[PDB]
Amino acid sequence: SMNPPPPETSNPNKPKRQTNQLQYLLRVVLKTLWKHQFAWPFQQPVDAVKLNLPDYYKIIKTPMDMGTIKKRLENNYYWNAQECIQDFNTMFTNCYIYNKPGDDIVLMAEALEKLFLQKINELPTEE
Ligand SMILES: Nc1nc(-c2cc(Br)cc3ccoc23)c2nc[nH]c2n1
Repeated sequence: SMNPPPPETSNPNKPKRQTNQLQYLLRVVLKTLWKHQFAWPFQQPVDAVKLNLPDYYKIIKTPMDMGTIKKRLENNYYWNAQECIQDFNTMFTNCYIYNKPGDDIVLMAEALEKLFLQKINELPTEE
């Protein structure tokens, strides 16, 4: 029933890079999903106490959300595109694992995921 600490968004000894792919992940991918009418349940970590989801963190062991991804991108937390891409996939997958097929939250994740795929399809070549 209690909330874990959020995922890490700062770590001084973690290696990191600023790259055209990671810039595309922020400027195009994150920006496009963030603005969407279904973005709101995905803009911060799930609060299991406020939402009354006491099982959430007994089921979801690698939590992820766009608030976390946004801070990672803004704070140049990543080494490569694939790390960031994995965070999005974890976010969508957790939603489908926890929630009941057909629930509104699943339909919202599905709309964001469709856009995500369309945008990562055009991930630019590394420079
Ligand atoms: N059942 C459920 N609710 C939510 C969810 C619902 C509501 Br109202 C507001 C917020 C803000 C973070 O989370 C929210 C989820 N966000 C991601 N997966 C979620 N699964």
